[PDB]
Amino acid sequence: PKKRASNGRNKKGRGHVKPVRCVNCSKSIPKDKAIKRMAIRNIVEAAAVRDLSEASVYPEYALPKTYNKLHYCVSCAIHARIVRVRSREDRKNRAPP
Amino acid sequence: GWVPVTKLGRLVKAGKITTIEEIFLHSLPVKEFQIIDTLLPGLQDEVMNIKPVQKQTRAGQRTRFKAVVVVGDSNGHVGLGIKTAKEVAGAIRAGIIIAKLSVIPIRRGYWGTNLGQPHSLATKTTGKCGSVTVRLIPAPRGSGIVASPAVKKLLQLAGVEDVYTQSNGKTRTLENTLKAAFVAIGNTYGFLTPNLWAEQPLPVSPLDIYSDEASAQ
Amino acid sequence: GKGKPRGLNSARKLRVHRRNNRWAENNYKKRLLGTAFKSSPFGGSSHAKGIVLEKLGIESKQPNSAIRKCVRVQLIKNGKKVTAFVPNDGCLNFVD
Amino acid sequence: MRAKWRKKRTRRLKRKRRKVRARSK
Amino acid sequence: MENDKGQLVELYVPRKCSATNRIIKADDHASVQINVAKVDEEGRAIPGEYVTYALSGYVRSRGESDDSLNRLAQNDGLLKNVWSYSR
Amino acid sequence: TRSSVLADALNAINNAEKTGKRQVLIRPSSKVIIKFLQVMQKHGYIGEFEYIDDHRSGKIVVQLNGRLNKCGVISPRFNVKIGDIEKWTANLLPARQFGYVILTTSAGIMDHEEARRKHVSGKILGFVY
Amino acid sequence: VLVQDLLHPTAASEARKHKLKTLVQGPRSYFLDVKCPGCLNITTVFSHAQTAVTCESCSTILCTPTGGKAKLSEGTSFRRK
Amino acid sequence: SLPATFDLTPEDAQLLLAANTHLGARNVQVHQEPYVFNARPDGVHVINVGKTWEKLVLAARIIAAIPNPEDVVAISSRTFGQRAVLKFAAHTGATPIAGRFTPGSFTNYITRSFKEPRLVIVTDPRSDAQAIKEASYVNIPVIALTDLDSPSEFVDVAIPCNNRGKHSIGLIWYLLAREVLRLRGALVDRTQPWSIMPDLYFYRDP
Amino acid sequence: GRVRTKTVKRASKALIERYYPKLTLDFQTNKRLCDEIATIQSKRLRNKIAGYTTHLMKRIQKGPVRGISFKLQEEERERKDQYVPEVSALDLSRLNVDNQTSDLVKSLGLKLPLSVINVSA
RNA sequence: CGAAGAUGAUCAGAUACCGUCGUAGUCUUAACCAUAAACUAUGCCGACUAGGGAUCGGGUGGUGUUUUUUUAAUGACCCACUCGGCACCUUACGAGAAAUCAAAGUCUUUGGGUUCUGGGGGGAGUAUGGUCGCAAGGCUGAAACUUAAAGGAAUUGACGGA
Ligand SMILES: [Mg+2]
Ligand SMILES: [Mg+2]
Ligand SMILES: [Mg+2]
Ligand SMILES: [Mg+2]
Ligand SMILES: [Mg+2]
Ligand SMILES: [Mg+2]
Ligand SMILES: [Mg+2]
Ligand SMILES: [Mg+2]
Ligand SMILES: [Mg+2]
Ligand SMILES: [Mg+2]
Ligand SMILES: [Mg+2]
Ligand SMILES: [Mg+2]
Ligand SMILES: [Mg+2]
Ligand SMILES: [Mg+2]
Ligand SMILES: [Zn+2]
Repeated sequence: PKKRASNGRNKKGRGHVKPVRCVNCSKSIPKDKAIKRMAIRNIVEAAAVRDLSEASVYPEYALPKTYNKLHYCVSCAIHARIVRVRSREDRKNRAPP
Repeated sequence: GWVPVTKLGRLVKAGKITTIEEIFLHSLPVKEFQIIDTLLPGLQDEVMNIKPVQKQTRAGQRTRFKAVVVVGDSNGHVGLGIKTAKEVAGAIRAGIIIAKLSVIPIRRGYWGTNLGQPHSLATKTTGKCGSVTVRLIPAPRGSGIVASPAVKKLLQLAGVEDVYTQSNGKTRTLENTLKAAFVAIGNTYGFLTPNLWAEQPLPVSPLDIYSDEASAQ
Repeated sequence: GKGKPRGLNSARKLRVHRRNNRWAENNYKKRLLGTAFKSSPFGGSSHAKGIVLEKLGIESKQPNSAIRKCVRVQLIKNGKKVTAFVPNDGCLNFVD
Repeated sequence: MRAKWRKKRTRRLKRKRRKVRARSK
Repeated sequence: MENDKGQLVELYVPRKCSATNRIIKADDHASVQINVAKVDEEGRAIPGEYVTYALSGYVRSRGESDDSLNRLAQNDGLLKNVWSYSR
Repeated sequence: TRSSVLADALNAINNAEKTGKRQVLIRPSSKVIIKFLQVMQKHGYIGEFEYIDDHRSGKIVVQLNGRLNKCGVISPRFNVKIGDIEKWTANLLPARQFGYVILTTSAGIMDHEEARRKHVSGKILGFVY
Repeated sequence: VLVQDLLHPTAASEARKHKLKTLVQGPRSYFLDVKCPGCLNITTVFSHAQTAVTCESCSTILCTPTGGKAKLSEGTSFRRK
Repeated sequence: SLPATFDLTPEDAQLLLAANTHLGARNVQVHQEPYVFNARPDGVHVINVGKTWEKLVLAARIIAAIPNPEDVVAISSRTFGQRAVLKFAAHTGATPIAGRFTPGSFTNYITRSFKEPRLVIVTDPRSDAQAIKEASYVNIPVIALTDLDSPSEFVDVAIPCNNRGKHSIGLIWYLLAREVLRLRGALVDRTQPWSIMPDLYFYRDP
Repeated sequence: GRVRTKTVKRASKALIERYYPKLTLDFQTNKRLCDEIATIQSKRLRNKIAGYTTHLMKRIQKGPVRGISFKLQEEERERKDQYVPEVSALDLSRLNVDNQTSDLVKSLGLKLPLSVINVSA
């Protein structure tokens, strides 16, 4: 039977979206389905902020950032514990948490 | 006597209500079967069906017995009760209790000419439970109850003499068939015929009238 | 509006549609194609006489374990060969 | 069989059936 | 209903809903009957005397019973300026 | 598109009589609708109704009291002999004592009891009970 | 609301409707006596006027057509009907 | 019906307008639109307090028609009305239920908290939704205190009031208790005020 | 792990529900009077019941205990709950009424002190 | 990048998954094919029935913000409507076998108009005939024979390299 009403994706008025490729296993998956996360990371790490500050010309420089939009297939997001299979009533919830 | 809870019960065992049509008219919930046992003493019970329902377990099947009981007198009242229990005698006894609590009136009528003592129903009525649909059609005199034997016993215990029955869906589902027929004979006062168009002065409830013969203090 | 046409002049469409859909039943198909007179070794008949060719022992379907004691028979009116069960205890001793 | 490969095996059988008839025709 | 020889045979005319005129039947346990006290001179409540309405479980479940009771009470004079016909 | 306006009228009447409203607005108000509503009104199933005269086809507002169970259209308008009125009354009416099968007849739009008294017959329009 | 008066609704509830969804349908547009500041002669101009309407004195535009009501040319004086 | 002394007084107007019972919600449902009077800017609608007072007097007429008063149950699960239901309980007959309702109190006769009322007054139809839903089983009419966004299902007498304010809830319960006492011999005159103050129906911190 | 079962707890609640003007904050006399006012079948069970009763009494000393409802608690509630503010609130400090609020006042036609102050929106 | 194919691993085997290459293909011109879980597994047209909020396009009204600087265009934004759209949320008046559904409602109280499809599971989308296509194939399409279930939804349990 029909598990979901927005079947597994987000397509109301297209027919066809476009495919993206998953960033972990290269699977083709439509962009509205895919699973989309943002990776906003600091350029180094948490520990070496003091090391990179103590090794710095230009004191208090910027600590630049990496911004990567990651696209997952359903299998790879489940296996990497990004989405984590929910109960039947609690899979209707659509909030970020 | 039980010297009960339930204000309506404290009216009924005190004798302030001596007629089940007062409860029917004021739509009072009957939560004690002794009210029905006093206001309708000549009520006959009949066991339609005892069947086993089963639950799968870690090791074994737990079986319980579902009893379907029709209670009623042939003067316009039946109830229907479905009870599941570990033993069939307990299922039948508590089914008698629940069927007594579910007693409703039926509007009997004429197929049509109003020469006395109504034999039939007043209206085509329908009832649905599950996939089963039961339709009762008024029938002329001496037609009998033209129905399958479970529905025939329910209408005989309701005091219909003269009815046609159509059915649809799986009528071998006996509890759904009897529940659809019970809904159908509950709809008989549900229908508003033109002889009930006259607007009546809305009588005061016995719980408001004998309010101190209720409310034990 | 329930799929079928309702109008007063739509009896042609209603009857042609019923004639087309009537073919999906087993009995109407079998009666109208004349299956009993082309197939069906008892060629429309209720009974048929035949000559015993052989006594067979058919092993019954599972979960039943028995030998069923049938005969192979060539039909006299038709020439078709059929297999016929010999019903009762014994009675294959009675055939020949 | 998956019904796709049942259909595919049917196509392989159909080509052989219409080649063995074009043999005689 | 009545037979030919007089003899009203009903067993029992059901109450009808004061907002909708549907029959209020026995299994309908969401229906209510609201008694309003009749008020004499100098604002007592007259124990025994009511303006009675009956509302069915249909309108009470639909949420229309409050506006229905507003209209019924304003028609019988209990309320003065709560209900407007032109909504 | 629209093909019967009596169907829309009676459907709107039924859908508000189910929900317990006391007034329907009916568009677009033919005189067949008016003469159906007049039979319903003289048998008591509906109250006052009022024809709003816009200059196109009219609207109606109908007062619904509480009394109507179902009003329907029998589409198509079948030809009804005078002997097979009783089949339509047995099939559409819930009891033999009340309910009306509305026929359109050259004698007029009328219920089946009136048509039986006048010994006329015609095409069937609908029913009311 | 389960009881309402469909024959006489409020003027607010009929101004709050579409021009076709009123009890009797009719236009919400109007006409304008428009006087350009050159002469005193007055041109009647539609509300939704679809056309660069010219006067005789101010013979360029009185109104500018838009997707709804026309835009009058910023110096013209308008009176309704 | 009501002769002359049941109309709104300037003293009661000062009470309601001071305690802000006229300040409704920002979203109005269709069944509480008639109690709206000319929505104030910055969102908040204004409740018709004359209509509030008229429904309150009608509700008190319903309360002073049940013969025994101890089966006129007052409900408040919200902490603002919990003082006020006990005060209404003390002043009228009025069996109170403050705090938890315990489902199975109108059905389920073998509970200790089993009551058979004839009328149930609730403070919020959102928070006291269980008591309303269970009064829907045993034929009990509901007087509710309602805002413009409170639900109206199985609510028979909506008294419109600002449910978001403790002064509004306590004052509405106060006027209800006062008028039920005016419609008996406890509060023998319609005009001289009640020496039991409005302010002991108001929930207190800390 | 010293969590006490419902046979101890229910017995202690049913002892404080009716013998409050009795048993006090001392285990030794509580242990002694459990022998009279109850039939506890063993000394260890009596000691657990008496100690939990004493633990509950030391809690009724400082505030009340939910689920404990005896008839010396009700007057202790009612005397505290009879309080009314002496400032006599819902009076007039000097009645701030907004614009549509004053239109409501005028449409009623009642005498109200006013201060029409517009709503910043 | 990669049906096929080489090639390296794995494995009992591995003619697979993994790795390295790699022809057809992927792109395009000129033609063919005409099928997809071509799905919203939900024909099209019409009317009615219950509440809300968001959003997209158009329009209407604020003597509303953004140019607060003397009686401060427009665009952009805000508020309130309105029509049209993609949808969503709540409820169940209703419907359903249920899952669910504002349509899958207004159905035994069965008729608004109309087209197409289905009649237990297989055999079988097979055989044959015709027709289209260069072909692959498409469209139309049985029967003999066989079978007592196949299936749908939900429940409890048990199991899972969840
Ligand atoms: Mg699945
Ligand atoms: Mg697609
Ligand atoms: Mg026709
Ligand atoms: Mg090679
Ligand atoms: Mg296809
Ligand atoms: Mg799909
Ligand atoms: Mg398809
Ligand atoms: Mg189409
Ligand atoms: Mg604008
Ligand atoms: Mg139905
Ligand atoms: Mg069949
Ligand atoms: Mg088949
Ligand atoms: Mg072929
Ligand atoms: Mg399944
Ligand atoms: Zn000019």
